[PDB]
Amino acid sequence: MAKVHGSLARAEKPKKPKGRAYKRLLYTRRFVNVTLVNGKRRMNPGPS
Amino acid sequence: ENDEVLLAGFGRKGKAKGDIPGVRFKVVKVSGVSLLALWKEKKEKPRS
Amino acid sequence: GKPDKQVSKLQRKNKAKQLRAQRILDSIENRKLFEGKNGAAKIITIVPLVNDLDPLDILYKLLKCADDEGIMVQEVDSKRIFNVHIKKFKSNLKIIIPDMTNFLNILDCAKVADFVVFGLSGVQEVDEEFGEQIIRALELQGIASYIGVISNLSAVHEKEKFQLDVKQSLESYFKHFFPSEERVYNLEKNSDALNVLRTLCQRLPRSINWRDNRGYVVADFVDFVETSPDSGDLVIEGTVRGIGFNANRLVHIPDFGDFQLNKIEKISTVFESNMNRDTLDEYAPEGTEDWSDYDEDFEYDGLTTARYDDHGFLPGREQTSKKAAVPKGTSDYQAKWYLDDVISPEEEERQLREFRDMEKEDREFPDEIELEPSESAIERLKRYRGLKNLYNCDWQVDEKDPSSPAEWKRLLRIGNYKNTKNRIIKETKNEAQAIAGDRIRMFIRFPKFLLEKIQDPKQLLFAVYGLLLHEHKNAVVNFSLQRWEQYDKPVPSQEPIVVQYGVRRYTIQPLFSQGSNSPNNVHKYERFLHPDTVSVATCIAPVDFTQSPAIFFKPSPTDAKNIELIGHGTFLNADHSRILAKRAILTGHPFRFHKTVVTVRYMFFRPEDVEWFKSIPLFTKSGRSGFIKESLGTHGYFKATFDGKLSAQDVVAMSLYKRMWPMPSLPWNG
RNA sequence: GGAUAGUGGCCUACCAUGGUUUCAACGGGUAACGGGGAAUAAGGGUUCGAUUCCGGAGAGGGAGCCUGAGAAACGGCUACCACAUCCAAGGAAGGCAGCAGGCGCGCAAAUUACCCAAUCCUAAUUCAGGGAGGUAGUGACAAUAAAUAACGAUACAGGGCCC
RNA sequence: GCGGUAAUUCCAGCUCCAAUAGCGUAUAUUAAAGUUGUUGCAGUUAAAAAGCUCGUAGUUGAACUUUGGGCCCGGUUGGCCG
RNA sequence: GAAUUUGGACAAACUUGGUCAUUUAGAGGAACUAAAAGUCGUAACAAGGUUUCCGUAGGUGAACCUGCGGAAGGAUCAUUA
Ligand SMILES: [Mg+2]
Ligand SMILES: [Mg+2]
Ligand SMILES: [Mg+2]
Ligand SMILES: [Mg+2]
Ligand SMILES: [Mg+2]
Ligand SMILES: [Mg+2]
Ligand SMILES: [Mg+2]
Ligand SMILES: [Mg+2]
Ligand SMILES: [Mg+2]
Ligand SMILES: [Mg+2]
Ligand SMILES: [Mg+2]
Ligand SMILES: [Mg+2]
Ligand SMILES: [Mg+2]
Ligand SMILES: [Mg+2]
Ligand SMILES: [Mg+2]
Ligand SMILES: [Mg+2]
Ligand SMILES: [Mg+2]
Ligand SMILES: [Mg+2]
Ligand SMILES: [Mg+2]
Ligand SMILES: [Mg+2]
Repeated sequence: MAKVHGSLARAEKPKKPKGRAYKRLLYTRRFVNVTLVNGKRRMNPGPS
Repeated sequence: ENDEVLLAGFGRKGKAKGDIPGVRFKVVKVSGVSLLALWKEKKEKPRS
Repeated sequence: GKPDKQVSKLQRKNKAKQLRAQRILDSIENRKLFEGKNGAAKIITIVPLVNDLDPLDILYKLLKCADDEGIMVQEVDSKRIFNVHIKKFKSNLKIIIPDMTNFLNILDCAKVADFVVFGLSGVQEVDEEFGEQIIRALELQGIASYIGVISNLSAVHEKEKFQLDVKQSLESYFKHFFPSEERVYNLEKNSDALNVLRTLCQRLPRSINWRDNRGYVVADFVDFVETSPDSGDLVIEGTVRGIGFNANRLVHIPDFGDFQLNKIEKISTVFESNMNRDTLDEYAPEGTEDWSDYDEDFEYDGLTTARYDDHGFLPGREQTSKKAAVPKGTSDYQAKWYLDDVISPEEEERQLREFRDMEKEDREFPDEIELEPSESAIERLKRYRGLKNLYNCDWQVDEKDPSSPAEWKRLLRIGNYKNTKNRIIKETKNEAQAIAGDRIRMFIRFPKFLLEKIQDPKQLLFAVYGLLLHEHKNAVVNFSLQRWEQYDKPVPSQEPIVVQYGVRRYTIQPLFSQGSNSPNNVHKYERFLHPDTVSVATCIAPVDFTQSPAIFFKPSPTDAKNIELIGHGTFLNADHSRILAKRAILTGHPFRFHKTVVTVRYMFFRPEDVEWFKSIPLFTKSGRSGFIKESLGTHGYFKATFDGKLSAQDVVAMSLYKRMWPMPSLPWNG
């Protein structure tokens, strides 16, 4: 909502990397460290 | 009411058996503020 | 019938040229209110949002960039309100600087303006508890054209490279509340100052609905004339803006009240109030004559069962033939079988803790009652009702009750608000003797003893507001009510809460309900304000016919601003038809289970009590319906039938209802 | 014959009775300046082109004319029409569709900034002048490039590679 | 498209996906559209062969008139040799 | 050689009626809407019509019949030559 005047630049859980880095993450989330669940590639599962 | 409202297009087709009609416009802005930003509590509304 | 159309080049060009010539004419007419040579009065109010900031300085900049040292020097000596005519653009400005120690004085200042300038600090970040609230509250009550301007920018680094940073961060802060603008102007530079002055002069100020539809005069000179020893005539020299004033209509003056007019003269004719005078009385004596047919005067003393006869059992008659058997010492049973014939900080803290506790209790357990064994349930709820569907059955508005307020008859019963509003506003527009842009002597009748509080029109703003028809007359009003940001605190529905709508402020003990539309106009009485959604606040207060935005607050002496801003919203309806039923839930545990009949425990403690509530439906928060059968023991256990199969984890409940009445309101001053 | 720098119904007399047309004249529409070109499609197309170069037209709307090689010129003149300014009430001035800037209009568009140093133009002219043009400001029109992290050890944790 | 005590289909959080200093939305337009069809549609029953013939503009229009043989000239690629 | 004047071509513009075309402010009147409310008519009342069509004519009526000419876009059994 209201960030106070102090947006003057000059004078929680872990974050996700941005840009290139993020893609890297995905490349290993899907191809270096493959997770084969129930005979399929499951993305976003809870308890199974 | 009496509020300035910036409108755009909106594609809701009306239906026959229930007498639902097709409005063709959605409010995009009210009083100069974006309907979205209000709805995100991002910006506040000057009320006049 | 009629043939078709084939518009030519010429026809087209002409319709265009006419449309645009008309547009231009109308625009000139609408831009003639500020003919800066004789008939103009552009009110600019200067509002700094930072403690360590001087408004006099902000003005100094704006008028030093007009190259007029005299008009600056002549103001330092002794003034706070100025009549400054700029020759560069030919314009008549009126500058107002508020008492920045009084919050409500700030609001009063801006709420009359055509323009609101905001002072911003390059040094000090705006306060979350004060200046921010200035922004929001101004914004809610109504603002015309606003501007964002700075003065402290030179106080930072001398190199522009760092100043522009501050400027832009301020721009993005200011954009948040006021997206209409994207440029916070810097007075330090001659260009921006010349430009903001330029705008104030030239640019036409937008309209604030409620203030423009009832007229207003900012007073320059206020004199008093003695007529009678105990009362006289306040004379007020000022220019009319808005819709204008009529001699017959009343005039409000903030922190003074509503008064009636005696004479009005123009200096750009003489009009005097005649026989069509609006009178200085709340409850009109014609309101007593309007509510003459009292329809339901039901006697709850003449009841053997709960009032629910519309959907319940039948009037059971119990003719008691009691004869006395004379065996010494004998049960009521033997006797029933012998003569049978057939034919201050501590207080606030403790109380407030208790209110928070009761509110959270009201969230976890809504409207439930806890009956004691000694408590006769019948008596304790004897006045209540027990309707099946709260939005279907036939509650009525015209019912007579000892709990109803004495004044209830004497109230202004507007049939339709939406139409009455329009009709009366058109009346006021047509019957306006004194239009906008007129200089006026206003002769108002006035009780002498209040002359002590009246200040000087140059050090303190003195505004004179118009009222419409019957606006002095009380009525049953419904407000829209929404909580102020960052306000978790509890707010019950009977405590005094000051309300500002229009310019008028009345302390109110408002009944909170949910404005969910009902076919019978009957709404649940919510003891405490809902923490998430828009609610409705109903009470007996004077009418408003322009749907003014309302500010709800509770005066707190400790805070800088001597005001705790509770909530906001709008004057919705002048309606009496809204009835409010206090619900009352009775709770009971389903003891034992048979394949169709459930024995229920701890909801009564006498069998006669169970008799009394037989017809009343039973609902379970598991979402299931049912009814009672008969009383088991001499302890109030009762057998019951239901819709589905219920376990010992469910709660069987009763809903009983009572009429809740709006409460009288008194004006608020100081 | 007259007029024009000159051909020419361009105009004037006098003669003829012609000229265009379903191969679409004439009229009406265009939220139409024309082209170089732009978007998109395998191709063929469809759709844009107010806008950086070329050509034309206009300078609030019409008409008229001085000067001059060249203007039917409007940062020249005259009148009428529409607006509009100063006045001491007699009069006198006015055209931003040039650069900035304001109002209005709208869904919709920037600074009342610095300079002749480039580019080129004008002049009696190497020097003067040029909001033509250039430079910066504003601006998420677009278009290009591409930060927001790279490693290691450790341990826990597992899989795989050969004994 | 899909339901209601128990909802992957609504609301909030958690998670994940896509494109990423950019991404959504509106109007227009091109593609998709062989739904404008010259290239390239369709016309018994799905929209669509004029009731029928005659007839000018228009579009369209059978076959046939130096073929066949002989000689010479010099080019530009490609092979087998260099 | 100035004021002034004769007649021309060029020709803005004005006045007037008449005519279409619009912008308008008003008044005359008529008709449609319901997140309005209730009232009867038939709602809260019961069924009946069911070859279907085409052109045309008429009748009406609250609808629908009906005359003439067309069409199958309508369900060929049996015997025999
Ligand atoms: Mg055009
Ligand atoms: Mg294609
Ligand atoms: Mg072009
Ligand atoms: Mg154009
Ligand atoms: Mg050009
Ligand atoms: Mg020209
Ligand atoms: Mg112009
Ligand atoms: Mg010359
Ligand atoms: Mg000209
Ligand atoms: Mg010019
Ligand atoms: Mg020029
Ligand atoms: Mg310009
Ligand atoms: Mg130079
Ligand atoms: Mg330029
Ligand atoms: Mg861009
Ligand atoms: Mg097709
Ligand atoms: Mg068919
Ligand atoms: Mg067909
Ligand atoms: Mg045929
Ligand atoms: Mg041939």
